[PDB]
Amino acid sequence: TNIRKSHPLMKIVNNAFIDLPAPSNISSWWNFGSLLGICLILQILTGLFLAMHY
Amino acid sequence: TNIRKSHPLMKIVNNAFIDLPAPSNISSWWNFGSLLGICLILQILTGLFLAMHY
Amino acid sequence: AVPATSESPVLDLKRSVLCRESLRGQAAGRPLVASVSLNVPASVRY
Amino acid sequence: WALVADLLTLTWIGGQPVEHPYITIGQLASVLYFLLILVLMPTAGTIENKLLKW
Amino acid sequence: QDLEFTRLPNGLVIASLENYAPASRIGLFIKAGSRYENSNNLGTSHLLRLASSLTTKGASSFKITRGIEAVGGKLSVTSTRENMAYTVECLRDDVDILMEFLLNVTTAPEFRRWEVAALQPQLRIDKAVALQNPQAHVIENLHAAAYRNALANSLYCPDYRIGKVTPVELHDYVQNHFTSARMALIGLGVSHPVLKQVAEQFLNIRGGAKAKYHGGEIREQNGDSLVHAALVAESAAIGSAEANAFSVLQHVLGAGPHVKRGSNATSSLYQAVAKGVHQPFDVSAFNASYSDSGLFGFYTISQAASAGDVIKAAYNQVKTIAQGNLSNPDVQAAKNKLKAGYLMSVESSEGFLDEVGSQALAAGSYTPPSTVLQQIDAVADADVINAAKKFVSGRKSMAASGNLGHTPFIDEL
Amino acid sequence: ATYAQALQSVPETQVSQLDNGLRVASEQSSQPTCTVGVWIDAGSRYESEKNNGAGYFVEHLAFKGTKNRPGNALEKEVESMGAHLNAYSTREHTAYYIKALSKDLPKAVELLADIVQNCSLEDSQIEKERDVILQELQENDTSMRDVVFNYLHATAFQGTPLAQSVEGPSENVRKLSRADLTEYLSRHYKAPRMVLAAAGGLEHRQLLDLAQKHFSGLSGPTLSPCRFTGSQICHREDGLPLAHVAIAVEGPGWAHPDNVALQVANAIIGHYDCTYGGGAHLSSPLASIAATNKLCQSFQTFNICYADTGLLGAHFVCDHMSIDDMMFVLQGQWMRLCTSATESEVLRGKNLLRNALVSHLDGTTPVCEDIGRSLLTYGRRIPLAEWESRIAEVDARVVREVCSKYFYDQCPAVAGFGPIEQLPDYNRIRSGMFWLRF
Amino acid sequence: RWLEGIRKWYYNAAGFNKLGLMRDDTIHENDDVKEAIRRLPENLYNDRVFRIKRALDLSMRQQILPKEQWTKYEEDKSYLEPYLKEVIRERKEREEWAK
Amino acid sequence: SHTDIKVPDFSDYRRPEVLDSTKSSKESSEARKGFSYLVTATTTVGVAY
Ligand code: HEM
Ligand code: HEM
Ligand SMILES: CCCCCCCCCCCCO[C@@H]1O[C@H](CO)[C@@H](O[C@H]2O[C@H](CO)[C@@H](O)[C@H](O)[C@H]2O)[C@H](O)[C@H]1O
Ligand SMILES: CC1=NC2=C(CCCC2)C(=O)C1c1ccc(Oc2ccc(OC(F)(F)F)cc2)cc1
Ligand SMILES: CC1=NC2=C(CCCC2)C(=O)C1c1ccc(Oc2ccc(OC(F)(F)F)cc2)cc1
Repeated sequence: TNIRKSHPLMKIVNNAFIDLPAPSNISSWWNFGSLLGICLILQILTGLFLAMHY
Repeated sequence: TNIRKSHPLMKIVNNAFIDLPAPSNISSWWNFGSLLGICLILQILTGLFLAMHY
Repeated sequence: AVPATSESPVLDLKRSVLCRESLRGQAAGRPLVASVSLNVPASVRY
Repeated sequence: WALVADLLTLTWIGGQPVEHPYITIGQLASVLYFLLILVLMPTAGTIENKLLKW
Repeated sequence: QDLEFTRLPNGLVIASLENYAPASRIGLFIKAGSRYENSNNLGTSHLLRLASSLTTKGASSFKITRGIEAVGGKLSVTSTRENMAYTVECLRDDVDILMEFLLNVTTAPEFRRWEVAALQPQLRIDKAVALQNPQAHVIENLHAAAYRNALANSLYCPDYRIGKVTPVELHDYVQNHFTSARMALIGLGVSHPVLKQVAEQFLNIRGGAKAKYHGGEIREQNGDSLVHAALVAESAAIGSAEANAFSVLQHVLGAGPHVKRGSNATSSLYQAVAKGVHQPFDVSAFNASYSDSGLFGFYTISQAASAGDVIKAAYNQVKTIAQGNLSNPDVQAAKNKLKAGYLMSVESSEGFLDEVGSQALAAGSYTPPSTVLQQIDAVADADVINAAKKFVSGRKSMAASGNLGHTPFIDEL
Repeated sequence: ATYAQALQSVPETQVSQLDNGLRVASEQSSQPTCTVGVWIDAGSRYESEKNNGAGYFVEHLAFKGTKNRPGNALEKEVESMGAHLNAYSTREHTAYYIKALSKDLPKAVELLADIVQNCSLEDSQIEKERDVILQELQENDTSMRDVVFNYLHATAFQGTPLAQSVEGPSENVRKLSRADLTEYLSRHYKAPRMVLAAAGGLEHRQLLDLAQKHFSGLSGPTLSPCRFTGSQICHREDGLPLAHVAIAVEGPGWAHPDNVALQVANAIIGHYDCTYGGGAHLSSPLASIAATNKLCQSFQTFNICYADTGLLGAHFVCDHMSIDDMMFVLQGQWMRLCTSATESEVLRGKNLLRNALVSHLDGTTPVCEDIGRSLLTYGRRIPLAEWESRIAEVDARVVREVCSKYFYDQCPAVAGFGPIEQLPDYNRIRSGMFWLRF
Repeated sequence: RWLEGIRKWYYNAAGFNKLGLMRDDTIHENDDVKEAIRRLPENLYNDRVFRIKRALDLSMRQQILPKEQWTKYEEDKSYLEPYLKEVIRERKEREEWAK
Repeated sequence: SHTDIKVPDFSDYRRPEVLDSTKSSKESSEARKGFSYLVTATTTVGVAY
């Protein structure tokens, strides 16, 4: 057994990110979730850096 | 079976909050964790309300 | 040191026989022997 | 409890001006802080063990 | 190079051929087979067979595995109804390392409560595997049917005892059976004097009923499309001259195949059965021979519907051999098979060690291959007919497994 | 009397060749019994698509009579002298051999000669042995081990004669006429592609003269290399209770010296099943982990050798929930040996291999077969003293370097059969063939 | 020998005896101790289980036993030693073998 | 029989280097990995920048 399935933090990452069973056939329209996440993180960083000056 | 152990959100609450097995004999010194949580939430609320005016 | 003539699993469906030519050899002719080991897979004999 | 009392001393000394006798007390308290954690309390553990035939 | 032999005043046999091969096999043979269980400690010898490599006094459970594997070696434990055989192999330079382990395993096992209990499920694994062979079902039942007590014991632990073989029982079994008076230490590629000295210093350990034939039948109803079945009568004790006659009769009737995918033109039984029924089948003469007793008969494997026809056809063939229908060319062919079979069985240094040790327990000393062949020749045509006659008129024991709807009972035959 | 010494005084193997080109090979010792046989460079690799399984079909017909001994006469004569007659067929090697009394060696050699050369191949006997093979093919479908290995080859050596099964497709079995069989025979069964091997109580000189007497009539097709492909074949069948997985990289093939070092490495990882005495304390980390966590029911490392190529890897049988974990630990072992094998564990592997091949060659049959096949594959019998020299040459550095050649960052062939839902995706398997550190 | 005066003093000062505990109940459970506990016979294990249950219950109430009920220094058997000693002795052998 | 299964033709999909079934893939293995890993390595250098 591996320390991706064992470690309490890695376990959540391994199941929701790496070994997640995904349908074979999902299209480009399924990318938008990931992109929403990137947007949110992008806003938070840029935003925080702006808030250092505003 | 109950909807405390079933529901994905309640499941986390039921296991980490309600049916959590705790030692019978823990003293007053074990209260400080909960109190740290209250402190943190207290700071966040009061803080946010102050930030509306600062 | 050397692995046995057959790898043994429990809960595994067994190999079929459908002819005379594969079924001969099987009729027991002498009493049972039982070996267990460190290196070699357990197997019983006629 | 010595380590606690020492920390209470360091808090008092921290609040004081840099002069006699607060410099020397401060030095002596800071020595005792690291001495308690790195030497005395480990030694005390092993002494306790050998008192219990351990 | 030829074999050397010693029997010490304490009862123990040492036999060893120094042949200067690169590999060295050493075997400690003990009169401690399943037969020496009683109804209270059934399956103890089965656990004991699984139990080498548990912690000993001079070596840990860990050290036995690692130390033996370190030198590329092997440690095996082999049980019949009458004997247990502890065998070690390695490259010649590491014999006394393996010997140290073998002595520890056999003379001072600790059988620790937690280790012994941890081993319990292994009885189910080992049994489950073995009972995948339907021959194992039938032969184990056959004995249980044929005997009242010693040889009736199965080599595999009965279900009810799995999880319940105690440390005490394991200690008792070793203490009562693993003794100088019951032990033969056999070897290849090692000097006789050094074996003797080990046996004197480390195997001098102080000492610690007859098999009643019954005649019964046991029937496993299980709905296979094939029916395995065995029918035997009481034979003759190994060591007696009569036993040799049965061995010849076995090979007259047919005792397993000689040609790959062959139709067995010289096998008397196979042709007798193949005359009546042409669908998939196998038939062989069965011959077990023990210190107290023996079983001789035949084993059928037939289609469920044809089981009656096959068994009766096979039984009829023995009857005509018993009635006197048997020529010299048959008895000569049968002898040639048995003579060849014996020399071929001692061809490997594995099987040779097994025969040296096997003889050393059931009899006084080593009989050379040339003397054995002469004793096969000593069987007259008349002795073969008597063995067959004995089988026909003998009280029968039977066992079957399969869909037995058309398998007859003993009293239907 | 030491081990090093012992090897020097093992009986040498004798080597002679006939006019036609048949090699006669012999190992002698004062033994009452013997084994003698004919090995042939013939098998499924030499078969085309249209005649696949012919060598197997022939094997069925070999013992079913001759011109000199029609029908069961051949059979009867073997049986009545206590002899034991046997045959096998690999992808590259067909072999017929007889275990007999030493005194009966003349007749033994005679009968082998009669089988090979004067094989009846009767019309009714063909039609009989046709249905027999069809039922063996059905039996073979129930052996998951056989099925998965056939699949491994089929995908590993895809689009070549090595992808072909020994038995041939059912289509061929049902259609192969006697014309096909006899044409196959005269093309492949030739003296220079054949070896007469014997072991037991015999004078080499006598065998050679018996070869003259009966094998003189023997007459006197190059193998293309085989393209290995990184590929997967996944026969998903959830109805079966255990999963069979077979995985391998391209091996070097018979000739190559690296095979010795690879055997040492394969010995380190070793093999296991549920009836093994060792358990947790087993020396192989794969075995001890597999035993303690009940990952698999069984596994073995293999290294299968063919002419210019082979299959180097492992097979395992496990619970439907353990396939991913088995793969992870197995591939983890490959990587650990590649990158970081230790001296002491290589010494263990060496010792296993030394012991393996010294005790396998026990009694006349395995020794006869070693003679037969070694002459085909290597062109000689390699003595035990030479094997030992090759083994002593292997240290930790060697195991690393050799394993890294074949295992590290290389595309494997994967075959899976049964409840294989967990069996890792090929990309994940392929990524499991390297570490992000070394 | 001469420090036996201090050992007896420390014992009562430490005061686990006041909860009806023996010394080996107070051992912090590492991997070795876990295995040692796991190897205890039914009797010795169930005693351990109860003694702790009793101590925890007393701790819960912030009370001690009557002085008669306190574990006497002399009567404190070292019940876990034979199991623990061997567990450790075993692991050190595997650790050796690994090098 | 399971011997009836033979792997479909993947010629359409193969790299030129591994098309020839009578030649060993091992010559081209050094190369084929090089190409694909160069793409990955180039990408990483770009992302780094
Ligand atoms: C969903 C996440 C967010 C969205 C959709 C968002 C949206 C916006 C928008 C539309 C503006 C006006 C931009 C303009 O016209 O200049 C803005 C301004 C701003 N945001 Fe955010 N924002 C997000 C998160 C954050 C966070 C986390 C912070 C700070 C920690 C932040 C700090 C600011 C600041 C300081 C400004 C004023 C500077 C500016 O105008 O660019 N924002 N935001
Ligand atoms: C661990 C949590 C927090 C701690 C320990 C903390 C601590 C402090 C302290 C010591 C001060 C100076 C108080 C004074 O002397 O007046 C302060 C001021 C302030 N904090 Fe926080 N704070 C926390 C969280 C927050 C959050 C979440 C916010 C806003 C969302 C916030 C907003 C402010 C503001 C606006 C002030 C200036 C007003 C004031 O001086 O009271 N704080 N904080
Ligand atoms: C005659 C009986 C004496 C017993 C009673 C003691 C108190 C009487 C005063 C005597 C002097 C005490 O000593 C006092 O120590 C501190 C701390 O080291 C000094 O402080 C000085 O020394 C330290 C030495 O590390 C320096 O880092 C620091 O920069 C410097 O300010 C005071 O300048 C000094 O006055
Ligand atoms: C967690 C995810 N689940 C699934 C799919 C499609 C297929 C199946 C389900 C995804 O693409 C997927 C995912 C989601 C987000 C990814 O990047 C992140 C972006 C932001 C992020 O932070 C947070 F928490 F979302 F705010 C965490 C991750 C990467 C992958
Ligand atoms: C989650 C908890 N676990 C345990 C103990 C003692 C006994 C056993 C373990 C607790 O007292 C405990 C707990 C912790 C916090 C509690 O109140 C909160 C306070 C803050 C809070 O928010 C957050 F996430 F902590 F920031 C969430 C909960 C209430 C109970």
